[PDB]
Amino acid sequence: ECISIHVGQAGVQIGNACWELYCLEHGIQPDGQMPDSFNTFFSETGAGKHVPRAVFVDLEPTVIDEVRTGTYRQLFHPEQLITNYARGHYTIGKEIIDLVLDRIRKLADQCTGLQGFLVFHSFGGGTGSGFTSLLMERLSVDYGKKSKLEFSIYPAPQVSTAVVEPYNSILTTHTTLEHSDCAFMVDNEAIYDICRRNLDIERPTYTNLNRLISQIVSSITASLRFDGALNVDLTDFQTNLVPYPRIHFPLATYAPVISAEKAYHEQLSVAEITNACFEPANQMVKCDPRHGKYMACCLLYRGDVVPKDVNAAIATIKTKRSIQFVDWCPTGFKVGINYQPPTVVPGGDLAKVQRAVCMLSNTTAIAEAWARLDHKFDLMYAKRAFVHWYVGEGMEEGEFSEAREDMAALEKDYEEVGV
Amino acid sequence: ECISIHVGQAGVQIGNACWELYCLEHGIQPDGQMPDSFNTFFSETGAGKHVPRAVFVDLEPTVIDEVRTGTYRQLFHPEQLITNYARGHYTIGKEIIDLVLDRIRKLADQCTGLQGFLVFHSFGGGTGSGFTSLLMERLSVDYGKKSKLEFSIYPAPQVSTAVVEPYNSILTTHTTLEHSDCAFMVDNEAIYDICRRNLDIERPTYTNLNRLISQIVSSITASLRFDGALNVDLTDFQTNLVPYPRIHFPLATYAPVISAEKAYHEQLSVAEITNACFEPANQMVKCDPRHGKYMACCLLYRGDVVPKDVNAAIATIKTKRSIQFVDWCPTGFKVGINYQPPTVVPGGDLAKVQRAVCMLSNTTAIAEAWARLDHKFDLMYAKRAFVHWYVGEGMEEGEFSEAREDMAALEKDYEEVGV
Amino acid sequence: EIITLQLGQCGNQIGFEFWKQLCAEHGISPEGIVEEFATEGTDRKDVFFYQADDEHYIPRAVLLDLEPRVIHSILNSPYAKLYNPENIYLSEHNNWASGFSQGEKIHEDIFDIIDREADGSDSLEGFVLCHSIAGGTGSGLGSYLLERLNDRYPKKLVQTYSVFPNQDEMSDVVVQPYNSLLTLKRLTQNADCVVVLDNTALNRIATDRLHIQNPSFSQINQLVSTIMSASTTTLRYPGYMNNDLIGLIASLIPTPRLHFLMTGYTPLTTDQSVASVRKTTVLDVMRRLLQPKNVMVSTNHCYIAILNIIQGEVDPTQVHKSLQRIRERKLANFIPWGPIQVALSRKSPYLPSAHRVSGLMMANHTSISSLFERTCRQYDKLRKREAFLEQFRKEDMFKDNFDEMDTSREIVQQLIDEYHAATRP
Amino acid sequence: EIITLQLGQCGNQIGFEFWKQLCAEHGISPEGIVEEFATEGTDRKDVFFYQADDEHYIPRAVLLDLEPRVIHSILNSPYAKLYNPENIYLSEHNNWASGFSQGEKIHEDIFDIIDREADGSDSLEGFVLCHSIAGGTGSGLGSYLLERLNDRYPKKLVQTYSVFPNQDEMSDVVVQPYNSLLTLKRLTQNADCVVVLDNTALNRIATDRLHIQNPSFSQINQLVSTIMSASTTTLRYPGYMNNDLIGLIASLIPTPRLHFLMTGYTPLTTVLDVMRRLLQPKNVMVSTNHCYIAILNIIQGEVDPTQVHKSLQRIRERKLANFIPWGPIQVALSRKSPYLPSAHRVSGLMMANHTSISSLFERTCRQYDKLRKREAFLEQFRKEDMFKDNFDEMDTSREIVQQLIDEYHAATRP
Ligand SMILES: Nc1nc2c(ncn2[C@@H]2O[C@H](COP(=O)(O)OP(=O)(O)OP(=O)(O)O)[C@@H](O)[C@H]2O)c(=O)[nH]1
Ligand SMILES: Nc1nc2c(ncn2[C@@H]2O[C@H](COP(=O)(O)OP(=O)(O)OP(=O)(O)O)[C@@H](O)[C@H]2O)c(=O)[nH]1
Ligand SMILES: Nc1nc2c(ncn2[C@@H]2O[C@H](COP(=O)(O)OP(=O)(O)O)[C@@H](O)[C@H]2O)c(=O)[nH]1
Ligand SMILES: Nc1nc2c(ncn2[C@@H]2O[C@H](COP(=O)(O)OP(=O)(O)O)[C@@H](O)[C@H]2O)c(=O)[nH]1
Ligand SMILES: [Mg+2]
Ligand SMILES: [Mg+2]
Repeated sequence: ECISIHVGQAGVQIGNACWELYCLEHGIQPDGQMPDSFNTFFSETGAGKHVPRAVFVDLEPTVIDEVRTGTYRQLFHPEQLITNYARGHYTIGKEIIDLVLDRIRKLADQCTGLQGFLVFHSFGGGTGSGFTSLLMERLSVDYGKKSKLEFSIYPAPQVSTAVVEPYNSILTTHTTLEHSDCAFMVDNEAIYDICRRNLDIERPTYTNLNRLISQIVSSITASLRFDGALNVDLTDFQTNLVPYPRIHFPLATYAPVISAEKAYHEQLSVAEITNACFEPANQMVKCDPRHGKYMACCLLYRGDVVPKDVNAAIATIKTKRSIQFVDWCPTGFKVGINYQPPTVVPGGDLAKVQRAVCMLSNTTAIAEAWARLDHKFDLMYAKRAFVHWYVGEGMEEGEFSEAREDMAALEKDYEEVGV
Repeated sequence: ECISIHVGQAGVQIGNACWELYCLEHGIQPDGQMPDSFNTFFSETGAGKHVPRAVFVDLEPTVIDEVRTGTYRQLFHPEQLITNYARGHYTIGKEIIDLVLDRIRKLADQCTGLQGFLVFHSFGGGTGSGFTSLLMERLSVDYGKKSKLEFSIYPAPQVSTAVVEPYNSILTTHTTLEHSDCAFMVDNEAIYDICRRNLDIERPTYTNLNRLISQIVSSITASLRFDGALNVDLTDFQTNLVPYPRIHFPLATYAPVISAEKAYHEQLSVAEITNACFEPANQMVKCDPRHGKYMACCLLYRGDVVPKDVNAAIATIKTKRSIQFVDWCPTGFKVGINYQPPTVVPGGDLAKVQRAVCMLSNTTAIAEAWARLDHKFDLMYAKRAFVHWYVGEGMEEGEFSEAREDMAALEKDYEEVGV
Repeated sequence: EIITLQLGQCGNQIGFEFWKQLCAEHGISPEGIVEEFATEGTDRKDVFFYQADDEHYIPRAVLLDLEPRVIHSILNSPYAKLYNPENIYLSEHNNWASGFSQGEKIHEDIFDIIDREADGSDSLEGFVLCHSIAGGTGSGLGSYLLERLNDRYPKKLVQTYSVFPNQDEMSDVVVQPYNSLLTLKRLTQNADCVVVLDNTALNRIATDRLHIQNPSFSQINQLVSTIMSASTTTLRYPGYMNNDLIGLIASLIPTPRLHFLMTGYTPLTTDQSVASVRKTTVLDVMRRLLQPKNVMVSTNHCYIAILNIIQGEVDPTQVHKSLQRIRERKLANFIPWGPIQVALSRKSPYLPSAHRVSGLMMANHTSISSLFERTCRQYDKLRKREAFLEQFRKEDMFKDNFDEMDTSREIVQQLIDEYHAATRP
Repeated sequence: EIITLQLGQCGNQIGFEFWKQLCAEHGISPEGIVEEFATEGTDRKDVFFYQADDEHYIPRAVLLDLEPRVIHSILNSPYAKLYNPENIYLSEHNNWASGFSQGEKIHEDIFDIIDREADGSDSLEGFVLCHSIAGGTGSGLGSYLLERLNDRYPKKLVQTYSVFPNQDEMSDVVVQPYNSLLTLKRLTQNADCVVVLDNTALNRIATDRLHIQNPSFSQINQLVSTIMSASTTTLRYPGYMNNDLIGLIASLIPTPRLHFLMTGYTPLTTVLDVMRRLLQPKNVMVSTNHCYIAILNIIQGEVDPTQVHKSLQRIRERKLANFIPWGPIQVALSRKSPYLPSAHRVSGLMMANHTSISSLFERTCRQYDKLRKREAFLEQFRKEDMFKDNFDEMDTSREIVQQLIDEYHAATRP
């Protein structure tokens, strides 16, 4: 019983991909018709019709309209698809916050066993980031105690349309830090490199990146949903990943990325996939964990996997001295196994695999990433160039100083937990 | 066995819509020959031919003529149709009112189990207002021990069709407050807003609005026009909702309203429908419900409703604090159910629905509406504009003073009931 | 013999369900004709039904209402022929005063039907009056009829099955406080035996224990009809013990002022053998029925008197040892200054049973004063500002003053105080 | 008679396969019907069952869980109809504090169910509890049930089969130390007898001796249920000696607190070699000359007391075991069910008590101190009322476990 939210072009496209995947793996026609498991995300109507618990919000209608004229136009309840951080946090998103709250309340009241939220967004779109901050704060104040998962997109430190990204990132990160639960960074640079090296796609179209990311989101969420030999809930994810209220930004991982042709060139050893997950080049974040340490991990599997083999694999891989945890986390793992195997969209780039893994291993090199981001932020703020746009939209340099100090404090906390 | 009367062009068109909707409910052709409930409002003469207990009135014979030639030309009895507030009451109304009463009695004596009359009129139309005042006054004098209910169109706070609306409204109210047993104000602007928000229409037209209004009227009369596990009659309406003789102006509401496209993509959770009835935006009058306490409320469900589900839904509504009542009335719901569901008129505005509810309640924000009307009247009296259009009709400024102080006393009484 | 008085649409529906359940129990055709095999029926069908001049059998029923709606609905029901048309009344064309007025205005025909049914009955035993204390019709009319029957038949019992307004939620009728207050005043002053039902608890049990999400009116009627049928069956069911309702009730009434009961029965409407009851045992059923969970109602309050009726195979030794176990655990408590009872009855010979043990309990608990406290608070709340009085001003019984309602309030106060002090020696 | 209180996903499964084993042993149809060949059966059934008018037998079990998934799947199994829907209970909508808070919240219905089940039997002996100690669900709910049961039924045995988390491999719950420590403290405070378990050595033996390289939870907990059933056999199957649970418990428990056990089954042949095999550390399913406390074995099928005496003597001279210097074993016998094939000539099951178990507690206490020194993952615990103000409960539990370890070490010496 969870609600999916999205913001920005990235949010909308990830929503599209993930909902398409869910429809696929529940045997649902593109129009919500089925020729319980789905009960959480798919409520049912009087007739044999379901409705995704989806709410997509963006300033520019373009993407929403294109979805409304897409193949899965009929799937969504038509009212669901409601249509510079300062711009998208103070003067515009504020004027639709009430409407989105009304729709959210209407949807949630239908529920009975609400657990949390799956809010998708990106740090790129300043409008999307600001609106995400405002909406997140309003939900936090509104609903007392419910999980607030986020699958955000972490821009690369070099590879990005870096024009105003640092300011958007600092503001959204600050607002999130104040009242968040755990945000899962992902970088398009990492996805590009992974698909090129492993999946062997030359020009990875943004929809293909969305497809892979959606498959990751499936591997996590459907595992949260499908019954299995070892299941898990959302509050479990929140509590087992947050050593401290501020350090809740684990990375992502996913082993099986083999295309069809080479899918026959391996026996799919559980240990091999676990190692690949721990293989530094297979992570979906630009960082070197060798510099840092793994605070805690959560391991989700699906398909033909055996707990004892998992235990043997993890023992073998961690016994490798290269992995360097901290001296106060003797127990920093959690496993998850689901009977259902992964599903592949027809014509999709990915190849069918009997097994699958998705790991959220909190690390500390993200501290170095934050450090470089803050340094670049300070450098760009020195000149104050292209800032009056922020100034006139309901913010002041005091806000910049406040966010700078808060992120410095967070980095200091990261260093503390580094010793 | 109740009769209906309609005044003004608004009343005429509303009656048209109500009667067409009824004949659709009972499958009666325009002639009056079908291909117990039926007699509840229809009369069958010696032959199978049926006729409703319908009588309208209008100075200008255009609407009466067209309805005589209208599609339902062959339904009404030819005599059943009958062809500046002071003009509407004194100089013109007094002349023909006697013929109207003759016809009314000729209809009533035919019936046996009479309980009351349905009054369909406006508050701005001078002719309609004055004639309604005279008619109801005479009816009360001669038919005191019987119910009398107004279903008027309270002037919208911002949009006025004519310019002398305050005159007509104050005159009719000052004349009728004692006698009008229980009135259901319904502001058109609310229809505009709700239709734009829910029906997804671009240009509202009086035909669609009147179709909706007749829909609500059918909803209220359904508990009579068919069986129900929890039935109710006119005496109940005019007793449960009358905390005091003066305060009998409950509002209207009709929550389940969706286009055929939006008909699906949801389940019509009766709890959600009730909350919609109570949503301030969904309310049917431009008067902030959250300011005033819902002194009295009444709900007349129809279709496939269930006592258990309504109990749970109303309890869920109760747990929300945003709705508050007077601290001296802890029990003020008049529940109502009926098996028959609403019938969608072919090619109409609304779409098929199985569960339908029709809320109705008394608040204090109507006091704010009265104060707004009184302020507009203060402006109108300041210039004494065009009062010569009334001076020669037999009225006097003393009438204005007494009616104005009467409205002030009504506001003061509402204030007292608030505390 | 015995007659039934059925008032308000609620009373009419409850009575229709009651006759449905009864005719099913005795194997009577819906039209009102006995089934072939039932020719040997040992159970006394004369208690309610009686042979008609055409060899049919009809309930000793009475339907009263100011609205032909539900009565006509029933008359189009498959079981319309079950009733006698002559035993049915409708008005020519909600407030307690209005019901009182109509009762005054139709006394003649009402007693005509009543005594027409009574005179034939050689040995009458009492009256049962199922109705609701919320509907203006039922409230006033039942008040008037109870009063008049008390005036005319001082040697006859009267039984009532009231349906209190829900306390869980805002009352279903706005002016329900006045109706309930007046009707309860009349009942206390006149009624002999009472069976208090609150729709709130009925709904709660229907949702929780029947596992149905929309049971409501039909299912709650099933339950209440089952309760009444169980009581009247154990009465009529021939046996060497418990062959008179007067005797049964007297066991539960220390004095007339206290003649309110508290109900309970294992819910078995749904077939649902897997989900309804997997196993049964007199110990566990008696234990369950003591809990407030299975009751049909919403200061160390304790019991005043409890009676239980059991069906199917039973071992009396098991019964008394179970009672000893219950006493040892002290799950419940009796009045301190005071000094129970249980009976065994058969079942309908033809009706199949999906178990071997079941029971119905009737209790008189001092905690019942909570409802009257709530109602008194509500009525005082309404009287504070004196709203909704205009309707009564139209009534002759209230045209002059309202001393009737005030005296009713004080009588209720005395009743509540007596209940409170009952536990105290 | 007896009751089963299985909690969390671990407990739910444990119960599923335990009842599967029982139904196999007593010839019980999946629907609850009784097979024709078993109609004249002599094996007692009241011990774990109570028949019904429909001749079907209803397990004396209650299902508890914070989530529906597992039990919902169970009710889709071929064995679904067997269970009693009334007893089952599912929360409408993972930390020990949260579990205990819910336990405080849903006291009423839980003990309604428990009392209803209890009053349906005459010779109830004690309680059986099957739960995992790591997850917040099992840990907290078991803590609440144990506390209130000891405070309610002070004349009934409480038997628990806890499942402890893997250690050498990273424990399957990051917040495992807190839940484990608190659950152990509760067990010391109230629990009567315990049968500790761990997935590590359990799967180790499952892979090294059962010869199966793909052991799912199904096979693991199937072996666990086998241990359970073989433990209860003689009680189920009346004989001459040890005809009651109290007889079992008295034969082992030396003192109030020092009541922890370890187990193992050989044929997962001779009465000599079997009990020999029951002694090795490899066969003990769980993972400074620490020694034993008490040793007990139960044998199935044919047995010659002459063989037993001679073999026990011969092993006694071989001194393969160690005993407490300051204090002065047992070999019980029983019969096999008349249904399951006797693929084994003679089997052997052991449930002994050893001081070495202190090592597990030492590890867990070290981990808890490790975390507490830096206050890791305490943010959510403060959310609950129990840990809203302070964490004194944690300190008290840690000191209690330390006292228990000290007592064990003292018992290792005269
Ligand atoms: N995961 C993913 N991210 C994408 C994709 N396409 C664009 N993005 C990210 O989304 C960001 C664009 O910002 P959105 O917030 O997505 O767009 P917007 O919200 O319409 O943008 P503004 O109005 O300028 O704030 C880009 O910076 C990319 O980082 C895609 O296919 N997949
Ligand atoms: N909602 C709605 N309002 C209507 C409709 N037709 C007329 N009205 C309103 O009703 C009022 C007209 O009152 P009548 O009494 O019908 O008007 P008249 O009869 O022309 O009155 P005089 O000009 O004073 O002679 C105005 O407020 C109109 O806007 C209709 O179809 N729908
Ligand atoms: N037990 C029961 N009560 C009902 C039923 N339907 C309505 N009621 C309740 O009974 C009262 C309605 O009284 P009614 O007999 O309908 O009133 P009248 O208009 O005075 O006849 C209210 O308290 C309703 O909540 C029903 O089927 N069963
Ligand atoms: N051996 C074993 N342990 C299990 C099984 N299922 C769950 N567990 C254990 O139970 C704990 C998981 O926490 P639980 O309390 O069961 O989960 P929750 O109910 O989701 O909070 C871990 O110790 C798991 O090892 C199973 O089939 N076998
Ligand atoms: Mg944007
Ligand atoms: Mg006009």
